Amino acid sequence: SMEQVAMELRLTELTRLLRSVLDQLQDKDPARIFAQPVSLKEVPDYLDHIKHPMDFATMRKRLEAQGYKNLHEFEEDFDLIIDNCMKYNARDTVFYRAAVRLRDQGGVVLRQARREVDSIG
Repeated sequence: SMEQVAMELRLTELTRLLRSVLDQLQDKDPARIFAQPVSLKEVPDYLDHIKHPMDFATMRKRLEAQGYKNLHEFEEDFDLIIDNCMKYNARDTVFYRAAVRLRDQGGVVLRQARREVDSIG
């Protein structure tokens, strides 16, 4: 149908918006602490601590599979990256501190992307 295509044009443009957002969030992690999943060879107990791991490459695979239906689902995944880190790592660590910074810097980008998605449907 013609409706299914127009929806697909929107999903595709939402995917195009979220990719820009994702690159902007990732530029706020220049140390690349959050680029890749936490290694289970190196942190073998990780899954006993963290039930839903998340990272920027895993967000990218889902993004390019047009697997984010809306901004909320995308934001949930971003928040996981931060929240997982802040639980697993103590306050006085480079890792915990890198998440606090990513969160604070991300907030601005996510504020404007909420307005852009509402604004352009």
